[PDB]
Amino acid sequence: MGSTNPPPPETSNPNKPKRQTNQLQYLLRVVLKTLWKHQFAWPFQQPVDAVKLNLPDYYKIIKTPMDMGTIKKRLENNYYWNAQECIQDFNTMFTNCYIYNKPGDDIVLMAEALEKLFLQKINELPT
Amino acid sequence: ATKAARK
Repeated sequence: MGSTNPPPPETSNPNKPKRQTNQLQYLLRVVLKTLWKHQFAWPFQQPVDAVKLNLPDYYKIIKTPMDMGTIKKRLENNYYWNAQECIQDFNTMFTNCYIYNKPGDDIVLMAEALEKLFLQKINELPT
Repeated sequence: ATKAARK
């Protein structure tokens, strides 16, 4: 009974309806590719490894995990039906960080920064 | 657990 991580969110589901839309293509090519290069992106580039980071309570509190590594794979795999489903995953990722941690925490400042930028970039999407 | 020291 060592701590383990849960399986990650799925990034493939052949039975799920999906599309490659202009807006989804933009979410990959512009928005995620951008965010992924930010100085504060690194904690969010993969599922939280609660074993490595010694956070045995993380997955007790966070029951809908999400990260930008899972997002990237989903966009690459054309997993989504529309851009809104993708934007929802970004919001879950941010909101998870705010739930688990506290205002003022370094990890919270990082999320807040990425989130301001994500919002700036999706303010105008393709048609 | 926490990700950092309490500020």
